[PDB]
Amino acid sequence: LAGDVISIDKASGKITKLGRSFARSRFVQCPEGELQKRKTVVHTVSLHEIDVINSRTQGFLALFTGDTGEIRSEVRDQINTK
Amino acid sequence: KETKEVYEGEVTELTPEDAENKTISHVIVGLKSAKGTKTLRLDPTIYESIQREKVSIGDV
Amino acid sequence: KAVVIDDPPLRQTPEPFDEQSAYNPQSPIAIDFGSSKLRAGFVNHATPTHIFPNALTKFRDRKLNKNFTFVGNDTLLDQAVRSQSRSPFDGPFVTNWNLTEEILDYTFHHLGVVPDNGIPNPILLTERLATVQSQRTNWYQILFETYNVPGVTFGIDSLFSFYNYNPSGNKTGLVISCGHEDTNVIPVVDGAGILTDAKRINWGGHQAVDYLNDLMALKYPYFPTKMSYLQYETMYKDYCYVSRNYDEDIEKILTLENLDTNDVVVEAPFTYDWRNSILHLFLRGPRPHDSENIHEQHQMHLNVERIRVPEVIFQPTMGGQDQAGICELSETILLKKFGSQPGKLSQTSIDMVNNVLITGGNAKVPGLKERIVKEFTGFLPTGTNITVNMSSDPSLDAWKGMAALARNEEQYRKTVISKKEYEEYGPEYIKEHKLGNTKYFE
Amino acid sequence: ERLLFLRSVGERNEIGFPSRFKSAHYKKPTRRHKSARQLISDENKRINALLTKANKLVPKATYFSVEAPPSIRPAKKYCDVTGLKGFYKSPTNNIRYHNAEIYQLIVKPMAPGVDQEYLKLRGANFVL
Repeated sequence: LAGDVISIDKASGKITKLGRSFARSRFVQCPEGELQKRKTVVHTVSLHEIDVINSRTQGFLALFTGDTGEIRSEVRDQINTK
Repeated sequence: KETKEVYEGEVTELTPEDAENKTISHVIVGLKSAKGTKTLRLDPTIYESIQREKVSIGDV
Repeated sequence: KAVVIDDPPLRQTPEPFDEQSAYNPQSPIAIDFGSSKLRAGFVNHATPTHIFPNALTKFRDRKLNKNFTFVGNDTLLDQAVRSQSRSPFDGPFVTNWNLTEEILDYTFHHLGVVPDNGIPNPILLTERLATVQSQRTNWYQILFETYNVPGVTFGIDSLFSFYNYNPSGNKTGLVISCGHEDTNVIPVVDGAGILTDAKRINWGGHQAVDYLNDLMALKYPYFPTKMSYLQYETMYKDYCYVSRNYDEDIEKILTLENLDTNDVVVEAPFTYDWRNSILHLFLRGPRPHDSENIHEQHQMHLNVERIRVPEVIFQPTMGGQDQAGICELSETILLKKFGSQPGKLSQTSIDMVNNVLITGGNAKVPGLKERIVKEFTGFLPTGTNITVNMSSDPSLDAWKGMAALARNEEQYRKTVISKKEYEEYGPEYIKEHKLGNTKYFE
Repeated sequence: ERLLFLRSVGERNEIGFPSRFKSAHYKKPTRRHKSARQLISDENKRINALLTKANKLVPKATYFSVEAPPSIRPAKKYCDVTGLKGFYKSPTNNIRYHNAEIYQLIVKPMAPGVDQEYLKLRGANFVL
């Protein structure tokens, strides 16, 4: 609606509602200028997550449900070389 | 020992020729990069994979 | 790196006029009614004898009858008569015909031709593409019953340029002209300019200097002095070039390491960090602004966007004209016409690709050739050999087209119209020879 | 002394009212300056008249038919005051600007009647 503060990802087409702005009629202050800004996000991923991901029989849901089921050695050596 | 041959570039044209015998016989797809352009002749299965990826005109 | 100033002045010509009394009463006259430059000369000479800016002044002098110093570089002899000089040639075509008669009378004085009846020689005329019929009837009048010429033919000057660098007259090629006022692309098959297939762009070079004037006026609304339009052409001819690719350059064109070599500053005649501020870099370049200095108030910091004024030929949308650029015209001509399809070039299209000629007064800008060959190899299939040709003077080659058709006599008889055919058919008649205009209908 | 030089090149130049390079049976009929836009207008009227008396005959090559058509790919948007990539356009005066410094220093303090002057260069001087 009018008065919302949202974040638009252009590449993935993902919109996230940060919250309603300061209109009296959740409240978050209006963001600063210079839209289409460059943002750098540093990601730290453990090697176990890459081992579960690269094993095609295990999705990333095995990282949360905890059912990995004896990940084989060849996917691990592929990850180590990569 | 295997060879890897690949095609990169922009979809300028995508003309699926039906030639029924509801089923497309082949699709003629033209690709284009900075160094030039090249036209390809493709089977039904690559056409079904193209429709899987939602490829339109102008997609790399 | 110290700042250097650049002066914008053009001096005057102290020796405007010269002619020779001897002439040949059988040799025809080669003429080029150029918008930027009128070119004149004989047949036997390889280069045009007289080059003139196609402009006149009616200089008014008290006590001496107020009609003096009409046509030529004598207009460039004084700055005042240069400022009042009126080129009669309008957008399409000229407006003031007796003014043109003054130009033709002046050059007929300057070939030294002693008058025999009206004119004892054939006249070799240049003419813009797809001419309005009233314009050609006025041409027929001003030639035949005003000057009594035995024979006049007129055609597109770039087509004569195409013939000049391929004199067999049956080659297949593509010609792209960039003239003073309009620019156009003409496909040629078997030496015949197929004029149903050509396209014309309403930009030229006149509108390029107009665009440069408008951008330089809007960039500095509070400039103290006013800068002349001749100085605008001096600035355009001096500091302008075409990018290899416009799309990645403009992000880098205000980067700080670029402005050291990109930016050159012009001096007009007279008698909150800056690295963060992109307006400071746009307006005043890579040296800090001195707001007190009378040099800096008269300093013209251009070359921040020197690429933008030549680049509007390839994209007329920044010019306001809703016409596709030269690249799209080349796409349609070379991949959709003369039996060629995308992915399969016909043989005529491959021969047109093999011979590409560019010409005109607006081709003197550097960087056009590499941009043209890269844009051409962008869409052509791989292995298609592209050969593009440039002149030493792309503007002067239409006169050599005149000399080439004057040499080739068996082709010259086909183009030449006569007085008898003009009186028999009326002014609504044009010979459909291949190196010239065609009929409006089939 | 400078004026007498211009007169000197003048008497090197002049031709009298009966000109030597003349057909000897011509003079000047009525001649007025007719507008080039008016020339395009009545050329259009003449082809419209010829086509309307012809159909009741496609033109092979006219001034209108040799005019280039509009492009088929989308045109790239540029900043109206700086010439760079115009990511944003102002909703008030419809001026494409580059970034925040440009907007707050030029576009917001822009005087009325010059935004149409900026849009004239792009050929969208809507105001008529």
